[PDB]
Amino acid sequence: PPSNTPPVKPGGLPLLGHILEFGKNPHAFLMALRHEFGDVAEFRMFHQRMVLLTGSQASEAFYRAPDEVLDQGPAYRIMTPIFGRGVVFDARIERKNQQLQMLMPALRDKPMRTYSEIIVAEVEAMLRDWKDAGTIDLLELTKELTIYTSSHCLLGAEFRHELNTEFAGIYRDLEMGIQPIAYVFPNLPLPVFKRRDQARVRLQELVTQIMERRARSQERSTNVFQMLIDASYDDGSKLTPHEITGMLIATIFAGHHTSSGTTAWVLIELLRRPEYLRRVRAEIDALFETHGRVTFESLRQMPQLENVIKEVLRLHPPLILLMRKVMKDFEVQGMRIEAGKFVCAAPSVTHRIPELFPNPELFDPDRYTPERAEDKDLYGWQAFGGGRHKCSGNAFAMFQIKAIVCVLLRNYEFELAAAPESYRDDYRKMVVEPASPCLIRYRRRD
Ligand code: HEM
Repeated sequence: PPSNTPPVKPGGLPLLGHILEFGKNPHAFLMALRHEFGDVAEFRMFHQRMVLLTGSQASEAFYRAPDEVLDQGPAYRIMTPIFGRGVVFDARIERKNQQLQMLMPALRDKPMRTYSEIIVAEVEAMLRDWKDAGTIDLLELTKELTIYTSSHCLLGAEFRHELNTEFAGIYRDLEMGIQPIAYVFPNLPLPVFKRRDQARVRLQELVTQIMERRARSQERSTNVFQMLIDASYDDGSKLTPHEITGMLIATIFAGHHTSSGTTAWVLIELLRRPEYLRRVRAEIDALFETHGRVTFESLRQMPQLENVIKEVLRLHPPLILLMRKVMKDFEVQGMRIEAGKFVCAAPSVTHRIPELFPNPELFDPDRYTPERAEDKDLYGWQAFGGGRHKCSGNAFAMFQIKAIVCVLLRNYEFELAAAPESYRDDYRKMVVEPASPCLIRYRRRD
């Protein structure tokens, strides 16, 4: 007599499964799915069967699964042309995991103090252009700021200066090549696709030249690029330009809209909540009488602003569907999920479970005080996912976001240009961010 399996939601369309109801609003869909069917709930995108894993226990089984059980490969087939064949998430488990392990130390610890200064510098620089007052699209601001700081830190000064223009064009041409038909199709050829391919080729060209020029010279800059040059596999072999190029692109895509979206939300949430705006300004102003400048050591200790970021990430996790292929029958909360099926964690859903986050719809940074529960379940809060494939860039992200917010708020008053309740997540975007017309006003402080 066969074994307990997850409940399946009624079918919808025979060609399409539930994808149309899903695509309408993905957060609503997944919220409804869990509400009706619980922690482990099956639906079907097209032919494929997805099982939504929400709550502490189901989340745990997801993040703690071996790579042999849950494969993250097929999430990113859309990206494989951008990243490169046989490059991270297109490589074989062992080679993949070494490449990821090369990134980890490039994004924490030793280079973090340099990264801080670069980020602060870049924001200071952009602010000098600014009029005494005006009206900006906040999401355009944070997207610029994040790509300038990202690229300076991950790629190096060359890409901010000499290769500024060219890289800009390359990035959008790579960006544009993220079409959903690419994921759906094994397919690759189209007009926008050769533009995507030409851009990858040009970037690898530019990476190769810079390896050689840095080597011809003796400059030893601090960026992920440099550290990937200086890295090696366990057998002593080196990364190729193909591999360095893919790994750097993956890192920039990983961090760009995620950061920029989160930064935008931190400002919006503060701007519609004066009590927290006051707490954060107080902290920032205190920093400046304590350090006199934004410093790596000062960024490490900003509890009020950390806690705001954490709560913004609870209520606005920029990645809302983390997908895996099941490669081996595995069992979650006494139900069996067969190989061939897919399985996905849903931050935006699990973050809104009352038993984990009392009064889930309320914005409350004080959830994360030592008195109150933050990590106490390490698979509740999961904006950076979890387990072996937790965000590498989470420390980088936190410093970047803190740095940007300090400098902006220290120098500039802001206010929303539209009704507070009108700023909403656009759940239709591949990386969830605030809805695109997102106007804000500014005025030099004092
Ligand atoms: C600021 C908000 C950020 C959020 C919410 C975020 C969230 C995530 C999540 C949820 C994953 C795991 C996806 C999965 O398990 O399927 C992930 C992976 C990753 N993130 Fe981020 N990220 C952010 C910023 C960044 C930044 C700034 C970088 C790099 C500069 C970065 C680099 C990465 C990398 C390399 C991975 C892959 C980890 C692996 O699979 O081993 N992230 N991120």
